[PDB]
Amino acid sequence: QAGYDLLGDGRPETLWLGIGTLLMLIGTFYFLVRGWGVTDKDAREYYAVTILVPGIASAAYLSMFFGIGLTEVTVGGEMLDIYYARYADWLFTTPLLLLDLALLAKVDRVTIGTLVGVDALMIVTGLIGALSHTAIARYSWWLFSTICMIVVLYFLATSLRSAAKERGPEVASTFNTLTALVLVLWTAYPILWIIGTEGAGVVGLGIETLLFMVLDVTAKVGFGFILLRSRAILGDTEAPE
Ligand SMILES: *C\C=C(C)/C=C/C=C(C)/C=C/C1=C(C)CCCC1(C)C
Ligand SMILES: CCCCCCCCCCCCCCCC
Ligand SMILES: CCCCCCCCCCCCCCCC
Ligand SMILES: CCCCCCCCCCCCCCCC
Ligand SMILES: CCCCCCCCCCCCCCCC
Ligand SMILES: CCCCCCCCCCCCCCCC
Ligand SMILES: CCCCCCCCC
Ligand SMILES: CCCCCCCCC
Ligand SMILES: CCCCCCCCC
Ligand SMILES: [Ca+2]
Ligand SMILES: [Cl-]
Ligand SMILES: [Cl-]
Ligand SMILES: [Cl-]
Ligand code: NA
Repeated sequence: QAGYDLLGDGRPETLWLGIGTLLMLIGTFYFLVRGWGVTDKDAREYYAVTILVPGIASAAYLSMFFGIGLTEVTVGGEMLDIYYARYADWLFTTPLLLLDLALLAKVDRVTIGTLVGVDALMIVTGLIGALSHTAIARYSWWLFSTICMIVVLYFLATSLRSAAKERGPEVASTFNTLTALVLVLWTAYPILWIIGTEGAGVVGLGIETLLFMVLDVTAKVGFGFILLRSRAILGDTEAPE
């Protein structure tokens, strides 16, 4: 794999995992310190949700860097590396990012349940695909997971967008800018997976780990930076509970 075997354990992708860990930690601490000076009850909710996004990713990246949760999946003559913490991270952080968007939109708890349930199914079926032992199974689960992603993104772009519009320009503009980021960046994930080690195998583990690290940092720290600097986070919220 393209990279550098930092820990001397035969894993050049640790260069990227290590850089990812550092960036996630810096982002977590930045949001934490910025949050300490926030008093508005709504803004504090966005900070709490958002700090946890690079925070949990920090833990996952540190895990992966040290090789905790790494195994091999047999696919014919090949043995493909799977990091469980990648999927566990996404399982927690994608619902948190969706909750940020749902708070902005001020949508009801059944809408939120639908959005996060389909998102959880997306991640679970991606994991099943990653653990599957035939190409046909891996591609099939990938397709199912991708359909789930399209459903999530469609809900964001329609139902939540229309709800956010009613909340006036500040909220609408922030919702729209973050949704623009999400529709593009999230779609990059299935593309990378299917061209990479889990799918067609064009892109190797090194380049793939690098690019997932860039996507992760952008979709977590980048997203959070954009959200938390906005006046929209001062607007009234209604948590699902
Ligand atoms: C770290 C934060 C984010 C935004 C992660 C997003 C992850 C996905 C959108 C993953 C999607 C997948 C699909 C649609 C198909 C199977 C392969 C994936 C699990 C990578
Ligand atoms: C104004 C001070 C900024 C401090 C932010 C620290 C976070 C560093 C992590 C890098 C995140 C890059 C996101 C990419 C955006 C497209
Ligand atoms: C209170 C109004 C919101 C109603 C939302 C529920 C709609 C049902 C959609 C179910 C989506 C599951 C599809 C699974 C992914 C292929
Ligand atoms: C010789 C291979 C054995 C038979 C396997 C065929 C499975 C094909 C199913 C494809 C599932 C697509 C998921 C998308 C949701 C409709
Ligand atoms: C209103 C449309 C909602 C559904 C959109 C789902 C797919 C998003 C399309 C964006 C494609 C980005 C490609 C980037 C290639 C690097
Ligand atoms: C001998 C070891 C060579 C190390 C070369 C590292 C290349 C540059 C590191 C930056 C990686 C991209 C960061 C993306 C930020 C989100
Ligand atoms: C032999 C040690 C290589 C360290 C790579 C660091 C690259 C800068 C981010
Ligand atoms: C309050 C800082 C972020 C906490 C992240 C939780 C996961 C770490 C194990
Ligand atoms: C919750 C953080 C996971 C990383 C553990 C580090 C163990 C080093 C051997
Ligand atoms: Ca307020
Ligand atoms: Cl405040
Ligand atoms: Cl207040
Ligand atoms: Cl590679
Ligand atoms: Na290493």
